Amino acid sequence: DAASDLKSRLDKVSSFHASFTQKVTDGSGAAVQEGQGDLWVKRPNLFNWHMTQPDESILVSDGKTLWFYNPFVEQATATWLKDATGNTPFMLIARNQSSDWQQYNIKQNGDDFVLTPKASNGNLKQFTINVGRDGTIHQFSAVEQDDQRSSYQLKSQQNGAVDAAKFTFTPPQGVTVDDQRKHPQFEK
Ligand SMILES: CCCCCCCCCCCCCCCC(=O)N[C@H](CSC[C@H](COC(=O)CCCCCCCCCCCCCCC)OC(=O)CCCCCCCCCCCCCCC)C(N)=O
Repeated sequence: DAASDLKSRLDKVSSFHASFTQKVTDGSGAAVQEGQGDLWVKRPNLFNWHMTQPDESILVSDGKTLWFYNPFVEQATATWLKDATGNTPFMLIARNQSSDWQQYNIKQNGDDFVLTPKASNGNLKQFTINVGRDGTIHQFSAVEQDDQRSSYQLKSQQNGAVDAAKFTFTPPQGVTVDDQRKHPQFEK
């Protein structure tokens, strides 16, 4: 079925580097943003996403901490990865328990798959992925409630082209750090 076919394809890949092009389209049909950069990924939950143009930004997951680094304003935020990837198909990679796949209705047209959550209250209501029978990922998208779609076209996929340093982040000299992992709050 679509689910088994999609899992069988993604199962072929463990790590890669790829370059990406991003297109954000609003439901109006206007492409409201375009960008490019590099992605390194390593199972189960490690990634380094670096948007180089137009507005530089770095997301690094060591599998527990997600760092967001804006080099333009020299600000880095440390968050828990689990707080950013919840209610997405991230768990299909990071955990890959059979019942995780059962959260989504998955439909196939060739190398194109569409994942629709069955019982989510989240903002993301659709995912798409184009992945060849060899596990090469060509495209991915996510759709928000207002129909804003964030789409990624991957090129130059190279499996195994990652080192462990890509998945570690130490704030550079002079970078302001907001560590949201660590003043207690009074409530009515
Ligand atoms: C499909 C089958 C299973 C694959 C599942 C992958 C799920 C990816 C979700 C990533 C979580 C988002 C973290 C950003 C925080 C955020 O800002 N949240 C919300 C965002 S709301 C709007 C939108 C929504 O965000 C996105 O969907 C980003 C998509 C970009 C990734 C495209 C490459 C595809 C790679 C798939 C690889 C499979 C692995 C194969 C084997 C290794 O935001 C954006 O597009 C901008 C943010 C881009 C930053 C993405 C970098 C994460 C790449 C993670 C890929 C690693 C996958 C597993 C690791 C082994 C918010 N702002 O509230």
